[PDB]
Amino acid sequence: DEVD
Amino acid sequence: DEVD
Amino acid sequence: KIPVEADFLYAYSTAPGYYSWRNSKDGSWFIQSLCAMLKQYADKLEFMHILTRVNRKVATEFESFSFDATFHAKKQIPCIVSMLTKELYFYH
Amino acid sequence: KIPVEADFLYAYSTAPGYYSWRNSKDGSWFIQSLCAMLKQYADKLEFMHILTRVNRKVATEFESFSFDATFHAKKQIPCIVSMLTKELYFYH
Amino acid sequence: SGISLDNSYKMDYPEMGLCIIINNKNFHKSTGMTSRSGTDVDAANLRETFRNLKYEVRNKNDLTREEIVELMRDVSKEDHSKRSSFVCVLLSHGEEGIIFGTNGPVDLKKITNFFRGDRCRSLTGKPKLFIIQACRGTELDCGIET
Amino acid sequence: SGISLDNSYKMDYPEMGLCIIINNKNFHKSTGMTSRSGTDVDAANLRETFRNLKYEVRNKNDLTREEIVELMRDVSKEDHSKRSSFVCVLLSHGEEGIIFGTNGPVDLKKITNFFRGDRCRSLTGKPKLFIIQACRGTELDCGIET
Repeated sequence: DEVD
Repeated sequence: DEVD
Repeated sequence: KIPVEADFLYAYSTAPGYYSWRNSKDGSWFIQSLCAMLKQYADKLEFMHILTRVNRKVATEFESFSFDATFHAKKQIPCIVSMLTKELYFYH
Repeated sequence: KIPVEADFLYAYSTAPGYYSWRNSKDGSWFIQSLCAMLKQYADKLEFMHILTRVNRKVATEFESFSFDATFHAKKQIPCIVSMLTKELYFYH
Repeated sequence: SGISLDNSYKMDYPEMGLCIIINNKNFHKSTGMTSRSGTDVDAANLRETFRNLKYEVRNKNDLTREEIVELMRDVSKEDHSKRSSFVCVLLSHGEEGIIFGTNGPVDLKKITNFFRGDRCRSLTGKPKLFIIQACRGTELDCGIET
Repeated sequence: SGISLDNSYKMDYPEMGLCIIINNKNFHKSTGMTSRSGTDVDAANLRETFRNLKYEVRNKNDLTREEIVELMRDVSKEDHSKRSSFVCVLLSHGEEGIIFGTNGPVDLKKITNFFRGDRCRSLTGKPKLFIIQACRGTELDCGIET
């Protein structure tokens, strides 16, 4: 999971 | 009419 | 787990960045409308649908009157902000 | 007249001030959920109700995994912002 | 039992819950804020409306920023186990993300944080409604003739 | 005719309307923004989903801030008379109130203003939907065990  |  | 910000509903009287109108004799446009719609639909409609009726009532039935041209003939649209995770009915 | 800001709906993937999560392989939590709920309920439910299902799906079925403790085991709640004045059904 | 969907919040708890109404009409002279004429009409309308929905309505008038925070903290520390939901109505001057106490502003985030899913466990999973009658800036909507 | 209520938007126009999808995956090196891996999965899912709802889907990839504004301006200037609604999906990096073009930020307000009730008359009274997949800050939700 990564963040925008 | 008035504003808050 | 669930988000700590989940299950919150913010019924704002006006859109982000805008003034909100209040009549010194009749009360605020938003609260007047909100109470009217809850009294008429709380035992019939889901809360988001009630608030949508409030949006339409405020948007259509109200327009400011002011001796100051800058504040005259203005409109208002409430702003429903939902982080709810289920439908909400005040009755069961 | 109607407000110039009336009839707008902003379906935000996350709450104000928060990061929004995206899986490099499965796509973003929000869009994954939004498309799934539209495919399953667009011919059955009013749009606000569909978005509420999206809120519940994102809130319950997703939790971040990260080697960085700061970003591990976090949650997300989408944010529905409605200035709509009527119910919205994609079918008729 | 039969199929259970859980698409709507459980609203059949013994109590519907609290409806806290903060009605700020008179502000300290030093703040330079005007009296909010007509707010009592709003407060009374709300009190009756939520009373009929079976909420335990508590009306508070002219609270300072300190009293607002204290009230919210105290309320969030009550046992809401037998309550279906929580409602808070704010009537005051305001700006984006801010509500005014009689002596100064209060961040809305500070008020709502008391009710976070992790800070008020007896309301976790239950709807928390905040109704806000206050300005969110100084923009005016000119409208459009339909 | 019989009683008419007008509680739902008229969605039986000849066309459902446009669904503009702005899919920004690769950003200019100078911006220091990372590539948004997985966004193509989102873009394809959206394209198919709205296609099935009968929207005229237009996918745009890696648009600069200038191209985003130009696209929105041009779209708002089309004749939407025979369209029931308008949908715009934004997939990119972002911060509160901002969406990133491949070379810099764009205020969301600037994009939405093109569709104001007074600036896009063929959409006045019709639903304008903006779906935004992007950060709105840097806060993290720790969640709470239920």
